[PDB]
Amino acid sequence: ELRTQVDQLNIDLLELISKRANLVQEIGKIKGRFDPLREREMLNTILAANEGPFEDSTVQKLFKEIFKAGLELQEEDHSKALLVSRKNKKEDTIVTVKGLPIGNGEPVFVFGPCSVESYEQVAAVAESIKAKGLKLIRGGAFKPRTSPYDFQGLGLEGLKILKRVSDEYGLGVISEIVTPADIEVALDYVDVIQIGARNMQNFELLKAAGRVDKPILLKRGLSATIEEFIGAAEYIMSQGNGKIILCERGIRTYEKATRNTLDISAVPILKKETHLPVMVDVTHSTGRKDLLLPCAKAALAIEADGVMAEVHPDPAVALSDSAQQMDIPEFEEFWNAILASNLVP
Amino acid sequence: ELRTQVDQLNIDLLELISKRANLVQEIGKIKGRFDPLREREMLNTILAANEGPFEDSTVQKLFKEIFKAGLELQEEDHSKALLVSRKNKKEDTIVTVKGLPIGNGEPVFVFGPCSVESYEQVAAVAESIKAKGLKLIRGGAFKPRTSPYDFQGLGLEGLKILKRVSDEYGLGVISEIVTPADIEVALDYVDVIQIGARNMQNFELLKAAGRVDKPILLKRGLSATIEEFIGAAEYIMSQGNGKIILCERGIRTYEKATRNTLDISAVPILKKETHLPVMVDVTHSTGRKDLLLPCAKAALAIEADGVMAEVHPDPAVALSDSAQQMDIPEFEEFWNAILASNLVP
Amino acid sequence: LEELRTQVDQLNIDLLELISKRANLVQEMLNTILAANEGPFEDSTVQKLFKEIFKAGLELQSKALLVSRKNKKEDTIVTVKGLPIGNGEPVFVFGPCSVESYEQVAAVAESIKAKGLKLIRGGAFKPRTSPYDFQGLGLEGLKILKRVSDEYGLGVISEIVTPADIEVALDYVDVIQIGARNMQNFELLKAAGRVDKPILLKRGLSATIEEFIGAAEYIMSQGNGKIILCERGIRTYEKATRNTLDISAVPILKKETHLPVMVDVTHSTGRKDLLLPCAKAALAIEADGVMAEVHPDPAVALSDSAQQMDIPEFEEFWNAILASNLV
Amino acid sequence: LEELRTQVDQLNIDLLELISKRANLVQEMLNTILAANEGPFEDSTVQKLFKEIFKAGLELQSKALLVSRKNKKEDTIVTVKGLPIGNGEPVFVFGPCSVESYEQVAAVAESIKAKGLKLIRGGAFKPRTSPYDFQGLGLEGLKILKRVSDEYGLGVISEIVTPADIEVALDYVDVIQIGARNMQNFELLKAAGRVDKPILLKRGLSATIEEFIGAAEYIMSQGNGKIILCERGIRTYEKATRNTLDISAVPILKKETHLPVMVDVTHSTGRKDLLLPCAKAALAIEADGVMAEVHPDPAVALSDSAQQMDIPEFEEFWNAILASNLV
Ligand SMILES: [Mn+2]
Ligand SMILES: [Mn+2]
Ligand SMILES: [Mn+2]
Ligand SMILES: [Mn+2]
Repeated sequence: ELRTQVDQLNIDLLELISKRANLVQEIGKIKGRFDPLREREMLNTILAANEGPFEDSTVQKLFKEIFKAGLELQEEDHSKALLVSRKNKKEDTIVTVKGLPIGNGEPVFVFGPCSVESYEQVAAVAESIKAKGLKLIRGGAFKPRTSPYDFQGLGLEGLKILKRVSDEYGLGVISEIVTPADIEVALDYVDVIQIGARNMQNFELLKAAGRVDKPILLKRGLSATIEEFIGAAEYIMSQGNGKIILCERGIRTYEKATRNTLDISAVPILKKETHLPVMVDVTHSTGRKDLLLPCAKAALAIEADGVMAEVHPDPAVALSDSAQQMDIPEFEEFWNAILASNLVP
Repeated sequence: ELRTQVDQLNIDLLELISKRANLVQEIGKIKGRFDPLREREMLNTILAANEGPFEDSTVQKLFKEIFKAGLELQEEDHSKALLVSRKNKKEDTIVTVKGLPIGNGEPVFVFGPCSVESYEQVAAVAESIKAKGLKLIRGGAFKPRTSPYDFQGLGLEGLKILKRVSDEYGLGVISEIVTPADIEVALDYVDVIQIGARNMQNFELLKAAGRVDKPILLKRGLSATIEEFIGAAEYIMSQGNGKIILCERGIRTYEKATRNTLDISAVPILKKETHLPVMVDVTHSTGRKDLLLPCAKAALAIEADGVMAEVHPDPAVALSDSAQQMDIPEFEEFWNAILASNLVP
Repeated sequence: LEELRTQVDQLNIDLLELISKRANLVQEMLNTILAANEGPFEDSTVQKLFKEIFKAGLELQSKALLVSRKNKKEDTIVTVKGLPIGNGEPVFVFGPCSVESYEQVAAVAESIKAKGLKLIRGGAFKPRTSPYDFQGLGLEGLKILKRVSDEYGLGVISEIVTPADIEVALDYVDVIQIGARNMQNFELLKAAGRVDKPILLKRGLSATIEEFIGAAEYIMSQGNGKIILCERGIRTYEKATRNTLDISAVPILKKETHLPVMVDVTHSTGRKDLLLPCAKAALAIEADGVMAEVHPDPAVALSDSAQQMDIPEFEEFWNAILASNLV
Repeated sequence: LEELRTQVDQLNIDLLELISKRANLVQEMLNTILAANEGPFEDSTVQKLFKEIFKAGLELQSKALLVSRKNKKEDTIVTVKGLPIGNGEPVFVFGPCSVESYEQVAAVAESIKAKGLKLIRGGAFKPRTSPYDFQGLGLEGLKILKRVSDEYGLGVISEIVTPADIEVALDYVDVIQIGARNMQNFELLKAAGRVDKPILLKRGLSATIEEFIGAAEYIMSQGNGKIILCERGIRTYEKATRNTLDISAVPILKKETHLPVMVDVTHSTGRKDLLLPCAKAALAIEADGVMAEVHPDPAVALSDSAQQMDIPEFEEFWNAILASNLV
């Protein structure tokens, strides 16, 4: 009887909360952000006025939540509908690379050596890729290594090699860039800039990639949560570049039977939450040659936008992932199985 | 020149190591095991005779390895070729349940409620399963719960309900048994005894299941390694029962977007290492209704021997997994998608 | 600006008064609120704000777990062989991983008694990853432990692995241990909860704090409140150690529950070289006890051969504890 | 039995003599050995045994990492603002999570100086999960920190997030911090290795010990050996804490490397109620220092609002450290 009226005190709060929120954004316009001093000044006034029944600490918590809500109204704050989210843009993003519309429903395959070692080595792989009618190649010029004494990659010379081979065999180049200063130079040699797992939270590198007009392949961090992975993509897109391809490549767990644990569920999670295409790297996730094909099949069936695997003409002598890379005859058998699976329309 | 002869000291060691190994097994026959006292007595004699160049600690380590190797020669020790391994038996194990040869290459599907709540509730699910031409049903009479105050299951009465419904609708029953004393009673009510994730290393329960003639569905532990999972299956098979179906159901990781992380790579790993069929539980791994179908598709494409998912006539009122279980119309849509996928031959 | 700011400040006061008045009165409903939402916030934000407002109401306005301090504020003290575990003075539990023979266990017992210590741990039933590794002597092992207990005056802690063995164990042990792999063997927990005997409950390989507390509740809900919790490391990606000792579990559990908390330094780290440092950390963080393994001839042990301290190593370890002034 | 046993015993001696003689001589090859295998062991076992025999040979028969004790046995001491970090006396580093203003940082500095402490930590560049959360004041923040350092006489520790900023930072900080998320930002590590300035390297979110050591090696391989390692918790399934403080990392790193090792108790646990207990554990396990956050008004802080101690809380925390006798 009396608690029917407490129902209208709710309509009064909504009106009050909404009106206040509008005024605060007006103050933002008249001026031009975080202001802890103003927040404390507001809290002092509110708490001084508290006559109960709530204790000061409870009142402070409630108002903080109200203030926090206001931040999302800011033009530049997309916390409530991330630019990379379907909440922001419902339609799938198509990232076109060498005429291939990545994300359009037809899966793409990216093969290539772990590390660029020589012109002849990359050419041998490009020849086998072209022979299958494929159009992309991946190759590491800059290699993130656990130890500084392991092969770091050929650097710029590796990118030059990749460009030479690609220009001749008609392939698009995907290669990793490891520091902000190298992004500008990379534009003349690659078709897609890869940001590696270990750099997924190298924020200045993400921002740098967000300021150029070039597709970015962002690999999930070794132990990144889906939220963090989406957040990293937002760093790129918030600078202007929306041409982002996400890549699942396994996460770190207690399991020793595999190098990492392929998190296949990330594909449908990311395709639901974001509008960005999602690929799966079957080589670096499992770290096992005998699992490349089964994992590739799982990836395609779960509707990944693409699959990446490593191929090297003589894996025995490779400067990285010697036991994981497929040789040319193995690559032929792998591809014949993919062709026979009917998983690619 | 002189190190060509050190090559023949190798042939002498093999002969000596082999002859010794044979004598020790003869001692085992003449007698009838672990004997730390004899090991120390042997080590005292060996170390007393050490004139170098190795230090006593190094000599002790080498002989321990030699002694350790001898253990595998014991008849009852299968450490080097586990009974569940392909090294022991190359051919796939087929586990026949209600006329279905699980493991023969044709995937099977197991649907049913998380918990058995009443005759009518289970019957409603059995009716939808039978309508699709399916032949198995799963239902929890004993429910392992984090809190003792959550619904523990109906117990024996739940098994009686399952039997009644199954006998009428022609379905085979899969249900979890949680303690050794309950295995004997279960034989009259179930077609497959399930050992849950939390009991994967309840060894006395495994041994008890190994002493009866009834198919066992062994779920992988929350954080079990593949080695531990295979070891658990060996506890069952070492007692005589080789009718074991392995079930991947996700592993515990830092990720919060899912309840557990489905480890899809476990399927091809287990199918390579062992001769046992392997199923995937898509409900308990992801803990998310929107991921059941994608995960089921991945499971089938990676050649799992079966898929398990939960169905409840009114999930809102369910006593467990209320948000994860599919209702009857959802189950129809799920099944129609499976039928349309061509992933089941 | 001053103008708009003073209006915002007045609106702030209006909200306080409006919120508190409503609270006084209140002292399903979101459906009608959202219907009146006309911006600038989206429905989800509006809803999140009112839920915080309703939650506040439960400030000054019986389902506590039995093992929680909410249920019982005072510390639980479990007295074993005369030692009041949980009273503020840490206890030390040493002993071999596996019971292998009477002579072996007696050698460790002698060394324990020599230090004025009163407890011994020894495994008669050993859970093993592989069925082909030593499984324990079983009942014979319990009988050995009871003989040693009668002879050396030490209280025995030993693992029980199945519900039926709980009743059998009562005649042989002073504390029943439930191993990490059985932390969610719920029928075993209920069996342990039905007897009048202290239980040492080890955290599961990957058990959360909530799950560990829940497991203890299974035991106490059957009637047995003499429960000692044991942190023994958690499973992680790190390979330098067997498990990752989670030292933070001690103060967390001491705050949330009234149960004593011990730390097993051998099974957590799996490294002899880390036993002393981890024992010092456990004592400093106020654990109620430390457990470590000691064997007269570790090289030939049937379990944890590289992790167990021999008798001379045990003497050095103990002398270091006495010199640390951490007790 | 006696008969067969004495033969086995003689065969044992024959192996010792045969093995040692071969070793004396030795002082690809498995291919020929297996060819002669005729049982009872399978080839895999035979091969595993000879590999152990060949390995032994490398007993009494230059590629050590620069950061390893194998390279340099003596402890590295890093002196900052007159304090010799790593000399056996633990140091304490307090300060706010983010630099928000001069007045804010100065308030904490005053409290630090009042205790006779000499270091302060403050983030001018803040790595954040979301690009919409406060990113730090940047260069302005470094300038504030240097002003406070000149005024209160404290050495400044602050995070640098990109290679270009390493050189800029030299004029403002006494120690450059490399954050957990950048532990494998290899170009940043190399940049830090090319300057003459102490570096505080935080363990990555899920970095292994090996990886952490490797990261330190990137720095030292460029010439800079003034590296302080910082354990700050590792990512696990546990939700009761932000991260799992891995206390075992301290003695492991102190044994493997010659570099000092600190523990950040705020970022590991993410819980104000665990700061003191974890600091006591870190001191007892012999960490070279402890780091914790202090803010004059945590409720309004732009990062870690619930984790930072206010000034009165900092006083209680410090008084407890002084009363513990753990220093
Ligand atoms: Mn690679
Ligand atoms: Mn369920
Ligand atoms: Mn042990
Ligand atoms: Mn902080």
